[PDB]
Amino acid sequence: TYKFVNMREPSMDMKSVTDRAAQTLLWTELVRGLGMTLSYLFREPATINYPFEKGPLSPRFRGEHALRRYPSGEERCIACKLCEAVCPAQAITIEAEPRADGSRRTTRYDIDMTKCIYCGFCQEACPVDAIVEGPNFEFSTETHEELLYNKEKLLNNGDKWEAEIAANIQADYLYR
Amino acid sequence: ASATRVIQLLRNWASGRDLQAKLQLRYQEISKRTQPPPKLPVGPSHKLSNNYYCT
Amino acid sequence: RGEYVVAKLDDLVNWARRSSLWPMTFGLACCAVEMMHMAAPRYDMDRFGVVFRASPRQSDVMIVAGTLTNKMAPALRKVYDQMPEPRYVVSMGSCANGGGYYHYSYSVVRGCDRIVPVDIYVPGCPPTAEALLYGILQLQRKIKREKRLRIWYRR
Amino acid sequence: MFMINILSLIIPILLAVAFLTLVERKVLGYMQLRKGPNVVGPYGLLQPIADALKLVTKEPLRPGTSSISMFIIAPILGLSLALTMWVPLPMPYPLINMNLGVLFMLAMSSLAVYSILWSGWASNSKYALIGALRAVAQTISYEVTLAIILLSVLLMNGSYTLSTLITTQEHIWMIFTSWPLAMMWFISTLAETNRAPFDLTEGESELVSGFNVEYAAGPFAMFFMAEYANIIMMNAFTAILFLGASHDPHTPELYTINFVLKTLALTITFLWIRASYPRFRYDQLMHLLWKSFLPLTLALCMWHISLPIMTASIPPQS
Amino acid sequence: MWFEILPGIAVMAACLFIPGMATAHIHKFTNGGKEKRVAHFSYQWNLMERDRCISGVNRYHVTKGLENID
Amino acid sequence: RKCDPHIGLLHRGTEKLIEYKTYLQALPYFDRLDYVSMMCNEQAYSLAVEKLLNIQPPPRAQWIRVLFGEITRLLNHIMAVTTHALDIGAMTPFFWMFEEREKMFEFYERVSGARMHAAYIRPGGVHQDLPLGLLDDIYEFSKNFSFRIDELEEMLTNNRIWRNRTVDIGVVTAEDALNYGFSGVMLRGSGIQWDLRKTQPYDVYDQVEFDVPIGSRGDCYDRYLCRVEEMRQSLRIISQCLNKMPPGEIKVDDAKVSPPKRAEMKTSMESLIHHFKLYTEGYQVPPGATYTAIEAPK
Amino acid sequence: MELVQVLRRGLQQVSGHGGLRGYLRVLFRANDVRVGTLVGEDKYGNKYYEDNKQFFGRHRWVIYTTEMNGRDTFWDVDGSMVPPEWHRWLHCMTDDPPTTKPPTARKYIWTNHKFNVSGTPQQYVPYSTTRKKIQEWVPPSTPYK
Ligand SMILES: COC1=C(OC)C(=O)C(C/C=C(\C)CC/C=C(\C)CC/C=C(\C)CC/C=C(\C)CC/C=C(/C)CC/C=C(/C)CC/C=C(\C)CC/C=C(\C)CC/C=C(\C)CCC=C(C)C)=C(C)C1=O
Ligand code: SF4
Ligand code: SF4
Ligand code: SF4
Repeated sequence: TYKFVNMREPSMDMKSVTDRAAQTLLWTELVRGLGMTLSYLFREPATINYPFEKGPLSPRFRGEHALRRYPSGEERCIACKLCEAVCPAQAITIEAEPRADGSRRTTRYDIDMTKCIYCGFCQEACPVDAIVEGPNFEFSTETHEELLYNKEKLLNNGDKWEAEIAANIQADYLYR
Repeated sequence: ASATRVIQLLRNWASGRDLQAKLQLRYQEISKRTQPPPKLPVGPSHKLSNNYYCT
Repeated sequence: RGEYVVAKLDDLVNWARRSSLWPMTFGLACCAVEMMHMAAPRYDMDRFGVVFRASPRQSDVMIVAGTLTNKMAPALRKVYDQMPEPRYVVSMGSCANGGGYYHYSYSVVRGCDRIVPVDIYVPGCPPTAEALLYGILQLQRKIKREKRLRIWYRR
Repeated sequence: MFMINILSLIIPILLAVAFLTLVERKVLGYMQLRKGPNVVGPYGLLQPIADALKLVTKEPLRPGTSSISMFIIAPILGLSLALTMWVPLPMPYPLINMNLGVLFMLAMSSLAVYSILWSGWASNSKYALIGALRAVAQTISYEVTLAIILLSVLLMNGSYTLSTLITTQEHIWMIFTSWPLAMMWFISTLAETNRAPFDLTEGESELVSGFNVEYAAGPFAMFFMAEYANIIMMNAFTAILFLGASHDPHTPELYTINFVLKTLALTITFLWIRASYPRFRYDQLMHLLWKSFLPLTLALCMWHISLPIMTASIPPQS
Repeated sequence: MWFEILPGIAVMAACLFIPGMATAHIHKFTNGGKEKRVAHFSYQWNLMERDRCISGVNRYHVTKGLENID
Repeated sequence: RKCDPHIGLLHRGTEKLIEYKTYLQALPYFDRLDYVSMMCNEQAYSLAVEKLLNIQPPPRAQWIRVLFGEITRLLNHIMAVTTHALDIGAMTPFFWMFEEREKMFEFYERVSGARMHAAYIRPGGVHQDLPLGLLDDIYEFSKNFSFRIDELEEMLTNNRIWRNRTVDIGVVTAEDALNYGFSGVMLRGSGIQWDLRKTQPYDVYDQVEFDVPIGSRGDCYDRYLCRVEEMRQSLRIISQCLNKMPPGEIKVDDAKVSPPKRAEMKTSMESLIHHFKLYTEGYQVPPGATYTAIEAPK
Repeated sequence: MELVQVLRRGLQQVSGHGGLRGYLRVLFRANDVRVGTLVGEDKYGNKYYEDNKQFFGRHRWVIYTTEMNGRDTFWDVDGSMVPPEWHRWLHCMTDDPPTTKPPTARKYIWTNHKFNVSGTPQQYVPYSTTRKKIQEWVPPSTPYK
């Protein structure tokens, strides 16, 4: 099924041609164009009052990366390196070393925000829900080096946004 | 972020259509941002027998 | 006292600069689309005093939005040179920040900072238009904290 | 206090030009479902002052290939003529009651193109020279019809003095007598002011910034001054010509209010059409006039030449 | 929701108001209240010059009627 | 007289970096290829990889794919027409329809988590199921989108200025268009009756009913009218997809080409092993080569 | 008729915001004069209003606190001044405000939501979080030779 978008021949009756000449001389579709914009000025604007008003999001939103931890206090990360092995941009660097207690934890877990693509592949690959993409997105920095995240900075993000991230995962883990 | 009746007639006449019926601003018809938990189904291979991967 | 007078002059000049930041139409890649969406009615750059303007001669802030490649870097550096001072560079997106997805490619500059002095680093791939608006407001506060005439008074 | 009058015809005009930018960025933005400038103080009432401050403290670079002398004399020419052409307007009582006000304003409007001309040529750019030539063609084409339409309309006035128009439209608006020409006249006012949909001298989409491309900071703000003062003055002239208003000799404030309201409405229609159309393509805006505006306006010129004679309605010259 | 637009015109209206009144008032102040006499032709200028001569104080607006003559 | 385009001013080595990344790792590259139509690129790549793997996504995944592909067609056509008008000079429709574009970005982020680069459509189906209460919002938006399309038409279709800068401006001959490698609108806009959604249907495009807007003259105006009519037909397809959503899963029920559910991974041996290997090594694609193409909105 | 009511509720705008002084306070600070039910308030002072009548996007909003963490925020504010618990409710990611549904509490969660620490001397400086790899010979001290 196809339709001819522009295959309309105009009628050549005296009334039709008089109307076409009137539209040409007395600009008619031009007045319609004016009227449409008049109708929308009288309409309500769509602008929101940022930063006092924020655009809507979803619990699945991908933002600032963060390392979570168990309710006991121990970090969830076990240095299985799935996130490092699955990152499309190779933005994660992990070095592991058996801790004094014996549990295997990262001696270095750096995520480079200037190289990250915010795909969320790491948070899917993680088998313990250790690394997540937090809800934060207003974390712009004045210098480049501040975007090269360390293990300590990611742990601070996890401890800061934990209230939001726990609820976000709680409202989405069933879909996964 | 509702227009008076006098204004609505001006908007409608300037456009030639009932704008109040179909607006581009979502007021309350949207789905509630908090939703009940879902129960996702299983695929056609979640069987406990006759489920050999060779087939 | 002279310090108070130069202080007030600083506040006036900084307020003008921050309240009429005129950006440049230098969208490069997908990061430009969000650069358009904050110009879209929802976020609307215009209410914050920021109005898009080409012809670098009459613009202040450059939002490098998109991947900066080797073939384009001379053009970007030259165009940054055309901007009369004061000038600011906002880097949108991971590609313009440090390389992004194609950080290991053969024809991509590994960060816009290597070509121009970037003033605000906006992260994202692409950054949400809210995040870019936040970066612009951060630049606005940066201009607010300038101390030009104070330093001149303590030359 | 003649100096007082001269200053009272300059500073208020400059302030009105400044707020024209704000009302444009608000009316346009509300056409496009946006809100326009809203942050600086209440309702953006400080944006004109803010960007006014920026443009006169931002560095005014001079290109290495420029011609210094004309590059500087062009903004002065533009602003000086834009401000000067406000003096013969018969706002209740014109400041300069000239016997040939219409011809004078035509002369200064024709001179105002030379600012664009010299600014474009002296800047030494491909885009600037392109915009200068587009300005050449546009203003010549539209100036022919400007002159003819002015003659046709003023044939019922009896002379070229601006004040007598008020006497001419004592009982009826002149637009009810020459509504066809008025349409054409309005279009000409859109094009001579180099505004939409004929703003091809700038051509932001295709010429980056046209003849302002190498103009930065103060000189750019000054060319913008000239452009917007010309916009308001053209709308004022159109209001004076066609949409006359009652004038009580004892209370000129009534005529001031009515005239100002009509100029405001005409300017608002200018921003209205600016935000409701695509942009013309060079030759079209020429082929629009030399093939559709010029013959119609010639015919209307003959019609208005004959009309007082056939009806014994020749207006007095004094 | 365009009432926020309205202040922009309002102050601007005041701007466009300021000259139209001021000139008029100036024309009334500098010419003794009455309208500024306009000389579009030589006859009007001759009348104005004779007014300046008769006034004795060299201002044309100062007018003398029946009291001046015997 | 001559117009030499010097492309390469944005040449990222995409086709070189793709080799160094696995098939799952190469998925976000296609989202970053065409930044106005995004799920269509992922759909093309997923169809290619599925065809190589000799697997098929579940019917619900196919229906979600076609629904979001039509949404992406709406996005791309909105961009094309609005920025086209902006380049010609009409700027208001750009904002007017970019409000709707933000509305669809809301759907993109609500489903995938990102406004622009969803990385949603993947070889084997889709990443995760639609959030509860999303079909209602899509229906609410598509109910009113017709008014915005009509407003754009009233703004541009009959204007004597637009109808003069686009009528008979850039005419291309039918055989010249075919020989020049043109595809999509530039075929449909010049009488050539061709559309991959109908001629070589993929996914479940053989179920939805729609009309292809064949052009007449081949100029700019005809192509613009074709694009608007494609917007309307895609709206029809969105309505059909919303009304015909089938029950089922979201990915092929094969843990060797699609990662197992997070619940199964944390409980069972085979799910954990397959998740580990898929997210570390990936699914080995059988040797061979294929060329799979789709009617992208371009 | 609706003209009179429209002129009237513009006075409820000034009445709701604590009179004229608060009216200009909110007008000059938050650039809006619209009123709304006080959904809640956080420990840092930000006030959190909601009005379901507004279209989706402006149904909820914040008036930021005047002071947070030793910084005057009367005139300069940003989107990072939102505590994590309320960032969910503000961004329409849930319909449950922290007042009604409070987020689960844990020891490691912070008690003072620091804003964007860029610029201030409390910035973040990247550094290697791992120890050395190759050790040195540390030559002996006895001259011996
Ligand atoms: C297909 O893929 C594509 C990409 O893919 C990667 C791309 O990247 C890109 C490229 C990307 C882009 C182009 C980015 C997107 C851009 C946009 C969508 C554009 C958006 C634009 C806007 C939102 C803004 C539009 C502007 C509007 C509506 C209006 C502008 C008008 C104005 C007037 C602005 C204000 C300016 C000025 C100069 C006015 C201010 C000046 C004054 C007030 C001066 C006042 C002075 C005084 C008062 C002086 C007074 C003096 C006195 C009294 C006395 C003086 C005397 C003395 C002696 C001193 C594209 C296009 C693309 O398609
Ligand atoms: S979400 Fe960021 S850190 Fe995780 S895999 Fe993607 S780019 Fe890497
Ligand atoms: S995938 Fe999770 S557990 Fe494994 S190394 Fe990464 S953060 Fe740690
Ligand atoms: S940072 Fe991401 S969105 Fe921005 S240009 Fe690079 S790949 Fe595209």
